[PDB]
Amino acid sequence: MFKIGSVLKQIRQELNYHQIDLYSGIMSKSVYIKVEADSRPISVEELSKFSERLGVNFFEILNRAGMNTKSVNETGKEKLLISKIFTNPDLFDKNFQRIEPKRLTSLQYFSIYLGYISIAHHYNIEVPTFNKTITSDLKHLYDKRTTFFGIDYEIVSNLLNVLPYEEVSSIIKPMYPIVDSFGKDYDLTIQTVLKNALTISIMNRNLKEAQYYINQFEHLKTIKNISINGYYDLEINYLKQIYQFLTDKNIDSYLNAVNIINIFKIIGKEDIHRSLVEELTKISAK
Amino acid sequence: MFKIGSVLKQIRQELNYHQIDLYSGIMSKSVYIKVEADSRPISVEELSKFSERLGVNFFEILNRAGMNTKSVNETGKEKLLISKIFTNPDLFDKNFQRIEPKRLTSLQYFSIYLGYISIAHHYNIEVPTFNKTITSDLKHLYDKRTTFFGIDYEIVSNLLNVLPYEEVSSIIKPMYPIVDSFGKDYDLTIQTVLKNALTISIMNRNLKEAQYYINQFEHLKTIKNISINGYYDLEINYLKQIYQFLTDKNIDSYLNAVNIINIFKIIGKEDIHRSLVEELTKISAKE
Amino acid sequence: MFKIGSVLKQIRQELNYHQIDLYSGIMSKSVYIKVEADSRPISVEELSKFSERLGVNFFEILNRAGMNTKSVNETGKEKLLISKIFTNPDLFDKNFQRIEPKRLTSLQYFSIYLGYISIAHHYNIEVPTFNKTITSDLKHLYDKRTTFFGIDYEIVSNLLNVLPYEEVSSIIKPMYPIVDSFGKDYDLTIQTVLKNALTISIMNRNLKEAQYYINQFEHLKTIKNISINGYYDLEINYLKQIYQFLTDKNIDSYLNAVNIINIFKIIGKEDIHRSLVEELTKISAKE
Amino acid sequence: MFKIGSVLKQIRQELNYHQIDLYSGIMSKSVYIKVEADSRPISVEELSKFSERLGVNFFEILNRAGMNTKSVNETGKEKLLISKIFTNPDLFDKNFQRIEPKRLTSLQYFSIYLGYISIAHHYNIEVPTFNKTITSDLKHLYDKRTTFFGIDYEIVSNLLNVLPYEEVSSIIKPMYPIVDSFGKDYDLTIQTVLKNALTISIMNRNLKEAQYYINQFEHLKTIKNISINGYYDLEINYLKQIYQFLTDKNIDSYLNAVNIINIFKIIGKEDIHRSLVEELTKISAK
Amino acid sequence: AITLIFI
Repeated sequence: MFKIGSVLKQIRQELNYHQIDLYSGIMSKSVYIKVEADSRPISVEELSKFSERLGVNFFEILNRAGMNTKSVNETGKEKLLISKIFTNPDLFDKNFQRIEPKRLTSLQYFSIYLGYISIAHHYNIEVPTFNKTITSDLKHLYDKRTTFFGIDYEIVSNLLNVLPYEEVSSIIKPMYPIVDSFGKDYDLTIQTVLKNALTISIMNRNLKEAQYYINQFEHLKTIKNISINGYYDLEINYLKQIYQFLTDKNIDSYLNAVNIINIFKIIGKEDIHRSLVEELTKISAK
Repeated sequence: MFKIGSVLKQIRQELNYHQIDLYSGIMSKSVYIKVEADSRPISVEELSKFSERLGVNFFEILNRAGMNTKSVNETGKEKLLISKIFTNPDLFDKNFQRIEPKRLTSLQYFSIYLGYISIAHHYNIEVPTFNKTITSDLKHLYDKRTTFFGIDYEIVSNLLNVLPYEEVSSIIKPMYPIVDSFGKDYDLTIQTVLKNALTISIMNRNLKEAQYYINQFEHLKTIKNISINGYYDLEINYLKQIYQFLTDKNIDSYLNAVNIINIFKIIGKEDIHRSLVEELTKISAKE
Repeated sequence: MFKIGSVLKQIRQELNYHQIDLYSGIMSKSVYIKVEADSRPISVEELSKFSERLGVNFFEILNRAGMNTKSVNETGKEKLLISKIFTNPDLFDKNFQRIEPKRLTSLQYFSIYLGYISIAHHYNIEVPTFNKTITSDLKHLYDKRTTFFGIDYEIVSNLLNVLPYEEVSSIIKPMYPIVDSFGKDYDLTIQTVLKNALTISIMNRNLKEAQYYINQFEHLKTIKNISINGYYDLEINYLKQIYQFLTDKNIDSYLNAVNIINIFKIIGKEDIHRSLVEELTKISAKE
Repeated sequence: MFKIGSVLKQIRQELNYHQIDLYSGIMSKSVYIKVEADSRPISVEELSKFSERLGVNFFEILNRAGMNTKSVNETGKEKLLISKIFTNPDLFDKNFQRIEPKRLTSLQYFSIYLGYISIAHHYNIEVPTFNKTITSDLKHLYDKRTTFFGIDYEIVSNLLNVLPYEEVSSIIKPMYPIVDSFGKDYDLTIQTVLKNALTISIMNRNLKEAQYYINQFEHLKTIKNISINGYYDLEINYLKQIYQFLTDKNIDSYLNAVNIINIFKIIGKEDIHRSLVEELTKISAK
Repeated sequence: AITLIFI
């Protein structure tokens, strides 16, 4: 699949190392030659070692080999495809009939499925199938779950997007608090759920929930090797501000919240800016 | 080394999948059993496939297996050790004598080396060896380089920390502009260099350089799959603000810059806050 | 949870009693109606009284309500599950990873844990975790104990099954002699420990211990309301016989022991029969 | 009545658990304190839960509280009293006049009644009342029955003891086969009836009946969670042996039967031993 | 034997 061997040779050569420097103590010269020739599958352990030898990041090497873009597999394509269909509705139908059937194939597929459902709901397309099953689908998917992976938090984020909060909450509660970090991607999705959930809580005035998510997020900051997302930190902090304004009625809070909203405009995050503005306008009403 | 097999079995079971679901079409039942038993080294390609099967992120699985903490190898330990020695100077000596000798062993080691040098410079410890060699070291390390990896940007960030800008600039210029993203870690170090380099440019008033780094950073935002660091975006944007104040003299800029500095205090990034404050205080005078 | 109310109504009706006969002097007609409607939790004391009224055994009523099968709670399921995994090894792993972590949750869980450990040992599955902890586990579980319940004797029976006698003996000694009976289930487990312990003592020729367990068992027979288990009485008596043959060398003993072994085959307890036969074969040698 | 609370506290403390461990999620600290103080009646459901918490058997706890001995109620005393009167005939009269009148009060009382009748029959005491009523009593008690409880099998066992088999058989037949187990006590009485009924069948040479009871007993062994009584298994198996000797005339059977009888003597069940011996002596004649 | 049971 991926040309890891050639990336190795590439880096090996840029840094002026000899084959010997890489295989010495790990494999025969002949074999390593196969590895660089990409004619021999390399083991995660071996790659790990060559990585230390080269002095270049292991993950970086994988990325350079082709683990980046989602095109690495079907599921990846399907996902890229979504955003395409988002802007080209007409596409929907065609695909949705291939996806929908397999929505319970893997957590990855279910997420994609919810992706389509998100498009329809935006353009008001008919999705009778969805309404007649999610409750069953979620039951099947999470009834006997005990440990959650990134994809689960990803699912819940999309879930919160095409269903009433009340229908999703039950599924969230057992997914927090987080106790460990399992990589940037993992850290990212766990934060997204909080950000979306808190946003919904504020919009619907459920201050007890809002309170909860704020704490959950704050707790994340206490975790070893956790990568908090700056933009999320800003947005969630603006929500915290509004929360405090809705409770303590503190004028200062309203001011801070407004400052944050401003900052987004200042650093150029226009999309986020418009969102929070329409979000604040709304909050001073419905 | 890493118990990837057991992580696979763990996830496989949490999701209620049968061995057959994982090995079917990839390997014999017997062999896969060895894999989960962690008695058979698994190939990157195989792991990639089981990953798709399980529906769980490949990188996430590796992390769960133990690729996280740097303890995965020597170089990792050495790096963790640094921060330790930072707060416990007395440690220095002992280690520095083991490290220093191998500073040119790998890009990773050189970075660690520069780590020690950073500690000494902070506590004013003697490092005659350093001053008598970096110029030679850097020449050897980058004279005939053409492509750069994360570790290189990491090195340059630390380099900018223990040497005069003039001595480092020559090495930076050819490392930009960035054209591709090679992971979160890569994106991160390339931004750090800009942040530190821009900060130094502003402090020393080299507005032409400052200008340059600002553009480099802005260009990053145009790259597919690049993960810009929010906190860096804020800090760099505050520097851009100061830059504009130093040139256009625009009052509004000074105001914005101050707003950003305030925001860090608001969201709790106290360390960063104090930094920018002392950094602004200073800027209204000299560095 | 359990439909005790309906069982009450069921029995009440089979015996042709009117609601009045049950609630009279215990609760309002309305309330009792809730009770039979299973819409009001009934108190142990109340149930005890209705029991006397109906003339039907209290425990029998509870059983009829659903207190029988272990499915009444988690721990129950886990236990049933064991025997399943015993015959379907492949299952093991999956579960063992959920159980093992909580083995010290309650005496009930520890027993189940030892259940798994028993399966592995039978099919030679790896259990590094076990060998690296039982000593600690037992220390934690019994170091400061003073009174024992059935589950404790159950634990010790399984303990004797997956550990060397020497490691278990220290825990047994303070659990005897028994002075009281606390139900069929309790009587049963206290006997099982003796049976297993005596068997091990004979196999390993520790006649002093063998002697001890025989007395312990004999003492049980002197206890008020104790329910000695016939099959156990036979098996333990055969062990006593062997014991006497190993000491007094008395030919008559060997003969009796053989008669008992025969009886098991006669009444159909085939499993037990095969066990004692292979056990006697062995005894005329070593193991 | 029963100090269940204190047993809870006792076990709770032996195992070093804090009140919190028991009431948490079930009741207020204050309330639970009342429970352990035995000043608040505890519900079967609550007790069941505390039981799981403590890790100690529910039934065992009840027993430790005082559900053991029959002294828990009137009926219990009356029953204990019997064995007393058995050895002290003179007692009879006094009691029998209090019992006899209420023999149809509850299944429990009828059993006790039959208890007295058993004593009289042993010491040849006058019981005109009995002979003039059992037929009516049994008719009233079982004419429209459809489901049977332990106490019913207990009654039939005693019934078979003070009446001709022919008068009891009609009542037995509809009480078998057993399909479920309802506890040790239940399992026990259902086996006792078979044991007694088979014994009577053999003594009276009714081999068709004997055959029937043997099958009924064998069927019990096929029932989930049934607790077969070893001593009963031995005795019933000796009867099966005799049965086969009476039919097939097989010498081997007679031998086995004798081996079983021997075993009882060996393991010390002297009473049973003497019984079977006199029972075998008899069988080789009447 | 013909047992008498009282429970």
